[PDB]
Amino acid sequence: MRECISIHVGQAGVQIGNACWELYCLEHGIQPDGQMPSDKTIGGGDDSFNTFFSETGAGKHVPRAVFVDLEPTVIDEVRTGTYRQLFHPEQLITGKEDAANNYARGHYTIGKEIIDLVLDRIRKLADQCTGLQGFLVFHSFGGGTGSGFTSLLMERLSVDYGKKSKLEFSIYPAPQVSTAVVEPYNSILTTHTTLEHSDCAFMVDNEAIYDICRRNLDIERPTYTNLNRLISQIVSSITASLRFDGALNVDLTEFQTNLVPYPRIHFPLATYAPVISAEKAYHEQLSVAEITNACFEPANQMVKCDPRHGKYMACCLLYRGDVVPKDVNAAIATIKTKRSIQFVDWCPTGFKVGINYQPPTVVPGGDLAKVQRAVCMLSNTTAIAEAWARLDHKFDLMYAKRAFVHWYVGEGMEEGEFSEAREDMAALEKDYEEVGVD
Amino acid sequence: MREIVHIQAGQCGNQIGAKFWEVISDEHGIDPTGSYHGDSDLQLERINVYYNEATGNKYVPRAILVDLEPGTMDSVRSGPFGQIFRPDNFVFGQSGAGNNWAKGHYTEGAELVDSVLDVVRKESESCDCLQGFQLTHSLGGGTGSGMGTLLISKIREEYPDRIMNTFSVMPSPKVSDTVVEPYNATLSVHQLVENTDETYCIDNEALYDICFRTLKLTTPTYGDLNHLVSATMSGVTTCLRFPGQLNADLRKLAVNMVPFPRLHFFMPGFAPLTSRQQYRALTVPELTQQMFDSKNMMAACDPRHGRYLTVAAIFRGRMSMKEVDEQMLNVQNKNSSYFVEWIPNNVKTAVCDIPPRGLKMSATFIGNSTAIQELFKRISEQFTAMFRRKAFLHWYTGEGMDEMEFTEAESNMNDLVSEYQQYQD
Amino acid sequence: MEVIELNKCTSGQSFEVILKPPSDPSLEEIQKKLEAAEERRKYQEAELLKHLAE
Amino acid sequence: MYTFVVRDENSSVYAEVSRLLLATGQWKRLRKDNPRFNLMLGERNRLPFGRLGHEPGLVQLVNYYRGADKLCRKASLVKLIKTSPELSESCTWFPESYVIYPTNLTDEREVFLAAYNRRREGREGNVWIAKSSAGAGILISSEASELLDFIDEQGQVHVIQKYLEKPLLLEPGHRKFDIRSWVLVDHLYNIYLYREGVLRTSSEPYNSANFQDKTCHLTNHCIQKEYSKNYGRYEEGNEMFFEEFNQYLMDALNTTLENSILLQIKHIIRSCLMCIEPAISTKHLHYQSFQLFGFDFMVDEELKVWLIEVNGAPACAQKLYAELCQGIVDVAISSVFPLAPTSIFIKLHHHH
Ligand SMILES: Nc1nc2c(ncn2[C@@H]2O[C@H](COP(=O)(O)OP(=O)(O)OP(=O)(O)O)[C@@H](O)[C@H]2O)c(=O)[nH]1
Ligand SMILES: Nc1ncnc2c1ncn2[C@@H]1O[C@H](COP(=O)(O)OP(=O)(O)CP(=O)(O)O)[C@@H](O)[C@H]1O
Ligand SMILES: Nc1nc2c(ncn2[C@@H]2O[C@H](COP(=O)(O)OP(=O)(O)O)[C@@H](O)[C@H]2O)c(=O)[nH]1
Ligand SMILES: CCOC(=O)c1cn[nH]c1
Ligand SMILES: [Ca+2]
Ligand SMILES: [Ca+2]
Ligand SMILES: [Ca+2]
Ligand SMILES: [Mg+2]
Ligand SMILES: [Mg+2]
Ligand SMILES: [Mg+2]
Repeated sequence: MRECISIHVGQAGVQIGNACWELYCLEHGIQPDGQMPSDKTIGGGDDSFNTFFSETGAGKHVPRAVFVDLEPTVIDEVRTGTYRQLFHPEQLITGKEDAANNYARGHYTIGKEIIDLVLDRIRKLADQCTGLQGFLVFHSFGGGTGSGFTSLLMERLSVDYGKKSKLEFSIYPAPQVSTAVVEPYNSILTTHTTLEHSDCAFMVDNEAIYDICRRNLDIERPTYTNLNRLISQIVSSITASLRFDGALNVDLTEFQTNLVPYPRIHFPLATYAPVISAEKAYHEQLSVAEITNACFEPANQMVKCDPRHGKYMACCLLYRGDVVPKDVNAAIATIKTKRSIQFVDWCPTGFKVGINYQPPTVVPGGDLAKVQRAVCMLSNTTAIAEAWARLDHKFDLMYAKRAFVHWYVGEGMEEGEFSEAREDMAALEKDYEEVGVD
Repeated sequence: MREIVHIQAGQCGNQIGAKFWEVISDEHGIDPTGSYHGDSDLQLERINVYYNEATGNKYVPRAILVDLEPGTMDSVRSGPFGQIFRPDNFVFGQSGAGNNWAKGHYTEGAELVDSVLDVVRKESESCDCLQGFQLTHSLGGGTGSGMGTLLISKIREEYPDRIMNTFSVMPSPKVSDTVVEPYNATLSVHQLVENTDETYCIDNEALYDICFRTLKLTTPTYGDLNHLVSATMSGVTTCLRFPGQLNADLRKLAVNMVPFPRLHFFMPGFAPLTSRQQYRALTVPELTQQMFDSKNMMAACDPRHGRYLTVAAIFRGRMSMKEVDEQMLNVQNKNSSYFVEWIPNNVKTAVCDIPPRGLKMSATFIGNSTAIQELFKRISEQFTAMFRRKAFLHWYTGEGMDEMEFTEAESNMNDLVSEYQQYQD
Repeated sequence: MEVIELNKCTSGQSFEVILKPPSDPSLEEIQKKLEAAEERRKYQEAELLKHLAE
Repeated sequence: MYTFVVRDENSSVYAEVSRLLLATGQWKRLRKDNPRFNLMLGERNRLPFGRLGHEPGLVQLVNYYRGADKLCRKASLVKLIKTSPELSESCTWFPESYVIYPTNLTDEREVFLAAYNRRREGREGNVWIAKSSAGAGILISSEASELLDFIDEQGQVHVIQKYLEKPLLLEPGHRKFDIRSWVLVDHLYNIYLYREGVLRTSSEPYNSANFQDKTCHLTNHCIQKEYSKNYGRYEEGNEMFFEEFNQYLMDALNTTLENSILLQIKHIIRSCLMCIEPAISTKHLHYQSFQLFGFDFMVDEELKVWLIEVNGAPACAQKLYAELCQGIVDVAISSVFPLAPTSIFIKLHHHH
């Protein structure tokens, strides 16, 4: 058994992390006080769930997580919420004033002063791991902390844990849930300095989570709790293989092997289904074929784009609940003859399938209805480049006028780092086109 | 605990600041004695932003009252909420500033400034984490104008990395006290261009026209004009004083509202503006149409003459937030010729459930518009109308100033106008 | 349409289907970036205090 | 108040749609770089589809189907008909074609010569026509050596297809022609056919013993008005509209345009568009698409209709701009953005 340490950076990372560990506890049968009745080994054990939880002599199951924010208002909810008893004070790190949505401020000005404190707290969790696999880093693109400080933490983790894999769950900026005009700057700055330090990253576009909440959950104006509860279902479906018995994606290294044949193109597209409103009296349970056929509808994707006009480099089907291989291949066949699944000629045209019989867990009183089977598809398509294009375009509109640039220079960044980061994204976009277009 | 230190200087400064504390104190349940008596915990959630907590659960505003003559602050001290202020925070002289910027900035004011910074330093030292400062004052007088800008210069020297915002009443010949107000306004505007992060421009003529034309007040008084400012000041600080999905401090707001360091002069606005047909319920469309209407804006500048760099809108009251988004997106996508297309999503909206006292729902408007240049053009024209003949200059040269400094202030603002003009094309 | 590498356990199973065959900066360097930007902040702040002293 | 933008100033069609849009007093044209728009009259090449449907509150509509190039490219269409089962390689209404890459660059060189040698041995008509999309550059010849050598001299992909040696010739004149049908496809993927079609006729007598002079073989409106010496003799502008051509077929062939030619045209339009619907349908997409198409057909002496090519940015007959452009605003734009008949189209119902 090898351990995985999760790091939650900034408001988005921390609130999402809160939603994930709440779910993990309901999935592993852990109570808010950290006790786990089914765990027959008291204060020890190398079970699958032990990759995310350590154990105290008193039978408490403590998450292998760190929470870092440059202001205490978001992490204070963790210290007093339902699952306060799970973490100890060292795990929750808070500053006194944030980055003001200023990448340069979180990476340079403030980050330089607190980077050694975070690494120390992380080293503590590392020293409790007999064989650490790597890290899972949750953060936002637009936040000054999520963008500026995350990229610094990544650079240092690459130095202090060279042979360790690093994955990301990154929140793509969407206007419907933000009042930040400079988030394009931050997103492109942080992708530039993090690109060579991340082995695999799952971008979630708030615009996608927003529409899925209104369309399927019938929520007129979703909150962050609505958005995060849904996001934690996708994250849970993506991390399950590491926390349960299985043979597919059993360690962080397998995410790069199964989903990233080219290093810089390490942004798989996530698609989840079904998402059913709990307020519905009762729903007609979807079949293996239907929910699998939904994996190719643009609506239930974590990033709005048209995979029909891209090339697949890999594809992973993670089912949860009442699913058997017979049904999977039956639905797959039906979809190959009805859809547009164009693969890159230098990659096999296949699908890796993972099934976990325990259906998705639903937070009591949440928004998602209990379903008997659901699936999360991970596919590395050139189509996700559309998201880089949109973002890179907004960047160009403001940088042409040098708008808001003085705020970053004022914090010690050089103007050249803007264009240096932009030229990298131009390179990233050219890569997708060389692999996707003919 | 992100505290703000408030400073009000001069006659206009203190009478507007006074009403501001009267308004928010009512919103936070604080009575004239400093004791809380509201009925919601939201009133205390962010109470420490503007108030200190003393013994006996007393709440004392974090405000410093400054003036070069005793008269005005004697009124505040004896006003409605006069007792709520900290006695040690009254710093004032006896000579007065005679509506002379030079007296407030260089002579009279220079004699009193150190003692003011001693109170500021004292309030800051008691701050867990100081967000920044806010100053209320006019630009046409002597104390709030000359000494006010001298204070900002000295506050920036001692707190270089804190935010400095101001509510600055711009002079207008229609509502005028002295002919030298253009001189004083021109001198202060250059100080603000350098040493403030956000400046809310309030034009005394816009306030007058609103009371006369919209509010139906035959004869407006300075008190009437100050009701508008109090309500507006309450509106724009709602993001800071109450909870919500906002979570924005002064620096976070400046970062998203100011795309260029020198172009940080905003036009505020409020709605409704109803005459006494005052109990009529107002719909979200009406709130939105009025909030963007020029007649509801207090800078006396027509936004249809320039372009919005950034726009913030705050909605207060229990209303259809979905209906709010629909209407805002209707104003933008119906007049996208007035928003610069090189700042994506430069119109941000925020909602708050606690409405102002005596209103089911209100809307406050904060716009960074290149139309504000017309304000500086008026001031510059009046300045040159006199300075070309050196009229009334002896009041200033007698305080140690030189003509060269007037010429520079002139050039400085004509440059500020040129900068606003290049970003309009 | 072939299924390869089928693993079965009590909590689930996993397999692989094939439809068609195919056709860093050291720690020292990070300190220099952080400090370099801290020096540019110090310089900028110096020119401000030099401005305010004038 | 609806807002649109214009990004193809050379579009004679949508130049009239933009003109009519403003005429309604309810549509407002913005700068060609303002993202806050409802409708986009986008550019032909490299239209940034990926930036559509992301502005909060805006329902956006564009006048091009992303992926329709598979149908409007010479080589793409050939590959689409041969590899797509819906059309199969035995599609009876498309001339036997081959994709031939210049040797200075899969390719169907050997497969083309296989059928060629078979025809040369069987005494049959073995006249082919080489062409490409980068042309105004067309060569008609009966020797395979001349066809292949012409493509090698170029540098772009070409297609060799069977030249129709038995075309239906109008009389008097003994002249070749082609039929242009306009087909509009709205966001719901309904297939509407413009009732008005145009026959772009050759003002020169067809001659089968000389393919060097490409004036009686190429019915292009620019070749007849440039290299033809009888331009404008029989019909104004070498253009015969459906009303006349229908009366000719009755007096001459004792048949109607509907029965002899139009049923096949409607069948071909349906087959082509239905084939690619799963690939380009904007049904569940974040934005909406519609597009005008120009189908070029040939008719032989057996009254059998053949598909020449499909135009993605087609022009229009000068006498039909008003009626058609207005039709684009009724079913394609106002259907998604209503305003405060007897349709000029023919809905070709199908299964989605
Ligand atoms: N999906 C989701 N997005 C969030 C959440 N919280 C914030 N965001 C997004 O994050 C972006 C803003 O960045 P933040 O995470 O709030 O900033 P930060 O990391 O705390 O850094 P600071 O600027 O110092 O506050 C916006 O685009 C928000 O929409 C959340 O809980 N869920
Ligand atoms: N296989 C074939 N048999 C008979 N005629 C043919 C032919 N291929 C092309 N033509 C002639 O060429 C003309 C169409 O040429 P084509 O469409 O390939 O070039 P083009 O696309 O540049 C002209 P347009 O797009 O305006 O129709 C028709 O009028 C037709 O008479
Ligand atoms: N809105 C408003 N403006 C005022 C008030 N008092 C003075 N002014 C304006 O402020 C300018 C005079 O400045 P003042 O504050 O009296 O000078 P100071 O006390 O020396 O700083 C003139 O333009 C007046 O119109 C007031 O109570 N309300
Ligand atoms: C707004 C009220 O103003 C006055 O009373 C005034 C202004 N000048 N003189 C008197
Ligand atoms: Ca155990
Ligand atoms: Ca590495
Ligand atoms: Ca003295
Ligand atoms: Mg934050
Ligand atoms: Mg006065
Ligand atoms: Mg063509």
